[PDB]
Amino acid sequence: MRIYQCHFCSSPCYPGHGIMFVRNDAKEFRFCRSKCHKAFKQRRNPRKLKWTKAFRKAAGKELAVDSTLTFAQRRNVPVRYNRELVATTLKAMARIEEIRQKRERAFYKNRMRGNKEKDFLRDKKLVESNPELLRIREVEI
Amino acid sequence: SGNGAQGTKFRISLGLPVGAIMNCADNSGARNLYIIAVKGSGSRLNRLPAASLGDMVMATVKKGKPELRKKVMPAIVVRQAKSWRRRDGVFLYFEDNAGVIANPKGEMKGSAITGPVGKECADLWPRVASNSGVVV
Amino acid sequence: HGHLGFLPRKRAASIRARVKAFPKDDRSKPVALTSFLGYKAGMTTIVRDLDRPGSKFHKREVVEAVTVVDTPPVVVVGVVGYVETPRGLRSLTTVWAEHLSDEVKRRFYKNWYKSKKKAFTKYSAKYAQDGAGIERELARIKKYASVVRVLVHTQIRKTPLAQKKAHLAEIQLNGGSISEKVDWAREHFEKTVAVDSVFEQNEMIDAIAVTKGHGFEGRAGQRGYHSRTSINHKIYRVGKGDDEANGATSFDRTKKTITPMGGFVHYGEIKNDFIMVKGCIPGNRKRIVTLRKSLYTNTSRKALEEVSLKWIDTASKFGKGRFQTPAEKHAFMGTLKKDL
Amino acid sequence: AKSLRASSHLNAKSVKRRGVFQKAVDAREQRISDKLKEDLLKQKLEDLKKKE
Amino acid sequence: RDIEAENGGAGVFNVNLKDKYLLEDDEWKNDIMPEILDGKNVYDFLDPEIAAKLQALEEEEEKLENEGFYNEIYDGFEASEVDDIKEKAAWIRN
RNA sequence: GUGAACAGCCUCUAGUUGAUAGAAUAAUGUAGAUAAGGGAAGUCGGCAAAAUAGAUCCGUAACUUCGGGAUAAGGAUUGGC
RNA sequence: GUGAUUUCGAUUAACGAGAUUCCCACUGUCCCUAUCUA
RNA sequence: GAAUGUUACCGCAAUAGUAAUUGAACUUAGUACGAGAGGAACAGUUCAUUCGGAUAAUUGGUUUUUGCGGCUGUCUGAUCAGGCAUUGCCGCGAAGCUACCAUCCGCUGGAUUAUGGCUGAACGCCUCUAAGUCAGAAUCCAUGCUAGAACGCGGUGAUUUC
RNA sequence: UGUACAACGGGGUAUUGUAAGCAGUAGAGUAGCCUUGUUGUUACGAUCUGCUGAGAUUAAGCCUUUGUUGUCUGAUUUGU
Ligand SMILES: [Zn+2]
Repeated sequence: MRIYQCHFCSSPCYPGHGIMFVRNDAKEFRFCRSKCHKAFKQRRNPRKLKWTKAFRKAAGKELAVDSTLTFAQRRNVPVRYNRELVATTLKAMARIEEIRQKRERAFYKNRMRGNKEKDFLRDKKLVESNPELLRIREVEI
Repeated sequence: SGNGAQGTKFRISLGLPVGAIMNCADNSGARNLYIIAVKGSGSRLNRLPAASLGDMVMATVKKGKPELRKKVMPAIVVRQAKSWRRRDGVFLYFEDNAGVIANPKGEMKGSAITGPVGKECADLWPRVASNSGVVV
Repeated sequence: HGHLGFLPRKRAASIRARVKAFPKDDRSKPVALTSFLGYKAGMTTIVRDLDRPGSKFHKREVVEAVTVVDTPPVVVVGVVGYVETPRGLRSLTTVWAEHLSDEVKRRFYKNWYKSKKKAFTKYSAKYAQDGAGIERELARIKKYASVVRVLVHTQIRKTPLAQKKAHLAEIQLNGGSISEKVDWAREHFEKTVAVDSVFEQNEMIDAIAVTKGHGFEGRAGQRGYHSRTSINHKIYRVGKGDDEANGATSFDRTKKTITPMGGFVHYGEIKNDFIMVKGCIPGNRKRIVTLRKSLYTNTSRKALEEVSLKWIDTASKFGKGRFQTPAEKHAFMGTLKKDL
Repeated sequence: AKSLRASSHLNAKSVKRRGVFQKAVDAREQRISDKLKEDLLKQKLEDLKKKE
Repeated sequence: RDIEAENGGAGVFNVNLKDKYLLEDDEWKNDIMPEILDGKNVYDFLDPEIAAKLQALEEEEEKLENEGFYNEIYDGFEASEVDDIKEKAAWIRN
């Protein structure tokens, strides 16, 4: 088995799921669902569709280059089976995914810094610009 | 699977009924292939015979060379637009419908096949496998 | 049109389809149940690493649809003896266990909430001082019975079903003499029997059930809701309820149970033992189904080949599910607005 | 073609069934009986735990 | 074919393809190689000096943690004052 | 108002809210739609549906009673700012 | 009595809820059905 | 669906119906057989055809989920939010339904026919037949599968306080 | 009068595709001003960007629930 990734939105494709299109130039587009497949047939641009990983990585919603992200590639040169190597791989995969989660949370927090400041500024503008409703509020309280 | 095929063939979704025109994907000089019959087709009342990937049909040449026209000849279906399920787990389909001319023993009349050939057709017909450049 | 052997196309008299033939008995073998009761709980997909010499798919992997049947252990609550007569089998004596749960006592009422719940209260008085009446009836069964069947009921309270009334059935006991069958039943009164003590992996079983109902269809008349007995369904997995990693194989190391993300549709999670059976079986989700041992010694290499599962699909069935576990879903999406 | 009720193929099926298939059946049933005995012993041990 | 005939014959014999494996240990020949773990392909992560690369990754991680890579008032008024202003804003919107 | 427009669609003045009601939602029927791959292989018979359609620019055959054929055929374009 | 007109009994542009054979396009007519609304 | 005291559960099985089908591939084998050219089958395996019974994990179709989004015209002062256009039109669309457009499942004992025999008279030979008897067809009856006699039957539970 | 049922709510699971509001020195340009530029200035401006995989819907035949509120009953008939 192999977990593929959708040509359109990059979501995982599991055995039996989705549909594959083979073009005449003999390259295979795997789609996780008919939504992505139909968008491809309509010739929409995934990099423009905000709900796709292509758009997110293009526009900076998430990190595209990272030390954790360099670990996994398609190996075209096989390695001799070695039980110790397999066990080390099984440990390292969990460790790497944990580190990548921490870096992803850090990246999102860095993206979203300033939200509290904007919220306070908008709240201050609203409260200042509406002094008369505070009177009713105090009458209630 | 008629004469010339290698082993058993599983069921694949039918895409090409009789009276359908597919592309001709070999360098034999034919441009299209019009289906008049499908070999090894079980009979049911009031049902159009149809062909799938890896099938051998009988076809005429509607468009092509004058020498190759006018004669019913065997052809083998190598591509179908109709999606079929591969047993390893994928539903897949090609862009068009395409077949190649052949002799009754399954040997290819032409010299090569252009475009991707279905894996099922290639593994069923050794001459198609020999003359294929791209197998899926 | 139609198969004339399935006439008349009328509704099944009960929702629980009857087992009309048990496997031919062999007295030398140990005592075993011929059948089991379960509840149909949805379908899913697996990847099987096929070992089938001669096939084009030998040493290759295929994807198969499977059915999951929720099978918590059944409770043994009675025994019935049958004598053969020139008119067929006739039941001579029924002996019940001393105590019965409310789960099975509900089966004997139309309006449980309004009742004094007096069922079997006078029967329990037979186990008073010596159990002499119970022993006399068991002796009668041992002396005259030629066929012994055990009364069992499902533990429906262990399922996600809204029904509180348990299903009760007779299961033939095969193997051993009549006295050994009766002793086994008497020992198992008020005890549970687990699905792995009846079936095992790679075994071919039969599914007896009432099919999906479709009402009136255009001659016109009733469509669906018929008793059906489908044979030769291979057991891909006998899972354990108290086992984490129900859905994990040797090839897939993800620690996950058999339950798909979001639960089975119109059926909850699987928290009991279960049977994964290749293909489909008659009935729909939540239907009570009867699993029977093969009537004949199967002569197929399919009944012999071991099943090696590579992967079980636990993606959501409530849409176009893409993720096997919520942890995978979170790791893919990332940090959402409400996470901060 | 030979029918399902064909006598020659029925004899072939009988002679095949008498061997390795039946041996597999018997071994399977013996293991199932053993684990049924284990199940009964487990429940009886829970009852003994209750008594103790 | 002689081994096949002795064991089962053609069409029923099941040849073990892991028997002619050239490995550092012979007991490894009959082992299951995992491929799926939490939505990842194991073969993708399978490569030599994986331990050395993970050591480098963890070293960079320790450096980031030491540097503080993983970590309510405004001018004029205190936390309770900004809380009261935010409460008044939510009240006004409602 | 839209629009070439007494078209169709929505609105103001004026008028009406009349048609036996209620509860369910099986097949069938009638009306209206959608559909993979193929594309008349259906049928006595392309019956019926589908496809086309406004306007601007380019461009237009055989034949002709020289008036036509002709919107022949066949292309490009159309929003908002 | 014949029914435009012209040309050589034939021929004829334009037009037709007139008749016949095909072509492109199109398609649930069909392979082969399935679903939704009132 | 009334009636067989009431009510409830688990069963039996008279009778009735009945279903599977055909082709191929591997191996046997480049063997038997044959100057050659050519060339089988049984036992053991694996698929497919037609038909049938189910089924909805997946793929595809379908949308009043009017679920989300978009568009035209008009109307509500504008925004927001909406109404109408006989489902206004468009894209996606879960659930449900559903498709040789999807998946799964479809057996094994007796008795025989033609025929091949054993013993054996008639008929001091002989004879498969006369008495008797052994094998043997996709045939028949069973097994199995569906219904269950609403005037067939059994086992079992509980049976009212004024 | 219960690991009871229901109505809400909460959490999952799915579908769509990034809400309303605000902000920007992003935006074909046009006009107004004058400290006639080498990020001089102002008004309008389809659209773009950020807050924002947001917002909306999610059982009606999806799953789950240490929350909130409530309900727990009328009528008829049956005997060997
Ligand atoms: Zn998508």
